[PDB]
Amino acid sequence: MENFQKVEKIGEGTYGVVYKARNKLTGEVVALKKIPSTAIREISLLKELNHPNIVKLLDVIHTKLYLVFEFLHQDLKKFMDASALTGIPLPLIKSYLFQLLQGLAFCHSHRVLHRDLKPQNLLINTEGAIKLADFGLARAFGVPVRTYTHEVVTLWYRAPEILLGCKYYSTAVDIWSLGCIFAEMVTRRALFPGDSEIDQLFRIFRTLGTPDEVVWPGVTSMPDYKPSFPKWARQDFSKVVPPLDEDGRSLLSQMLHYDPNKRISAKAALAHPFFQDVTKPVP
Ligand SMILES: Cc1nnc2nc3ccc([N+](=O)[O-])cc3c(-c3ccccc3Cl)nc1-2
Repeated sequence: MENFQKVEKIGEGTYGVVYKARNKLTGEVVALKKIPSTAIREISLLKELNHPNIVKLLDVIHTKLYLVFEFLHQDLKKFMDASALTGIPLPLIKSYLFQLLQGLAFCHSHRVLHRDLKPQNLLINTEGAIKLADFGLARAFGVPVRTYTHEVVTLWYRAPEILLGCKYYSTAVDIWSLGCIFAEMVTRRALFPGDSEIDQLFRIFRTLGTPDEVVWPGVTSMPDYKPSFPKWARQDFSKVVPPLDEDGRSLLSQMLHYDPNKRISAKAALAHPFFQDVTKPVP
């Protein structure tokens, strides 16, 4: 840590504070996150899983646990807010989704889940790239109810199988989260802004329909499923994400499939016709 000069605090992660910092030797500017050997082993393995749309883990220092990350200047949440009045142009939305799916496809091919995808851990630069931060840390530390600052961890992007009590969920949970984020960029409003687990579930239910054995085999048997769940009817995506075109609505509906086994994969999504005219605009 004596190798680093903290430049400024740039935020608070789930697990610890994040600083902008400079390497005193190399002058390299990095992001420094300050936070059990099983966790150390898991994180170490993540150091080799490099991809251009994954925020690079440069180093792990343990003496307290410090993670040294590639630095980017802005997060997507701030950009979405800054864009709220005009909306992010479709071509940039399309480019960001395309890149995020490439990041998911890579990590998932290695059987690593993110588990807590949200706008606040997607980072962007002036060159039009977008990258996922905190990938893999959920398996290392778990996903708390509150952050280290007691802030409520958002439920808005949490897949329904997690909410319904499944212990062994899949890479599909990340596709769900990304679909929620996709819808949010398009409409400029959170798709399912739940303020508790049950409110989160019911918001999902009110839009996509209360799931049954027809749409989701095995659902009524899950740990936290209750037969007393109100039965809401499914709404049209035309009503959910106007004015997204039918290619976009088709892809989104597949990313939000209830059955995790049927939910579209990152690799399959990259081949969806929605990305036929994908380009790489700069923000
Ligand atoms: C890793 C990593 N590398 N560069 C980073 N740059 C940032 C620039 C702006 C903002 N911000 O909030 O304005 C946050 C970050 C974060 C970050 C901080 C707290 C919680 C989560 C995240 Cl992702 N992390 C970065």
